[PDB]
Order: sequence, then C-alpha cells, then structure tokens
Amino acid sequence: GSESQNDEKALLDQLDSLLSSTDEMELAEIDRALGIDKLVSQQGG
Amino acid sequence: GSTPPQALQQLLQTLKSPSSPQQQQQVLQILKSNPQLMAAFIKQRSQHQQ
Repeated sequence: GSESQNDEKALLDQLDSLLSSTDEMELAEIDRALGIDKLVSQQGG
Repeated sequence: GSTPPQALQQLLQTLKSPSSPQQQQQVLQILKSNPQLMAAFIKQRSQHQQ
C-alpha cells in the first residue's frame, strides 16, 4: 500500500538465518518447485 | 498497490513460519509463477552457505 517501509519483509530476513541451521532438504522440496536450483547454474551476478 | 515482486514476501511469511501443511504448499505455488521472485529466497542460502 504505502511506498517504502517493509517491516514485514524485514522480519523474514531474521528467521531466514534458520536456513543455515536447517538442512537444505527441508526447503529443497519447495525449492525445486519454483526452480531455484537451475536458477543460477552459470549466471553469476 | 502494484508490486508483483513483494508478492513473494507475503507468501514467504508462511514458508518461514511453522504454518500448516496446506499453507506451505500454497506459497510454493506462488513462487513457482514468480521465477524472478524466488531468486530472493536463494539470497539466504547463498549468504548462509558452508
């Protein structure tokens, strides 16, 4: 609605750290669903 | 009002929280339609890889 000021999104970045704590497989299930694996491959940037 | 990118943030909220099983499957459906958005998620693992 309003310009700038995320707040909510910022809250995610916090829990995001859990990713390192949790196995990549935990998200791998949904990850492959979006195609984040073949997203880069040979992109770089 | 008109931000297709932030759409990932909304759903991502359920993907990060211990939401129900149905929700988790929902978010994935959205991110799937947004290939440019999912890229944001990788940012985490990319900045938190070993």
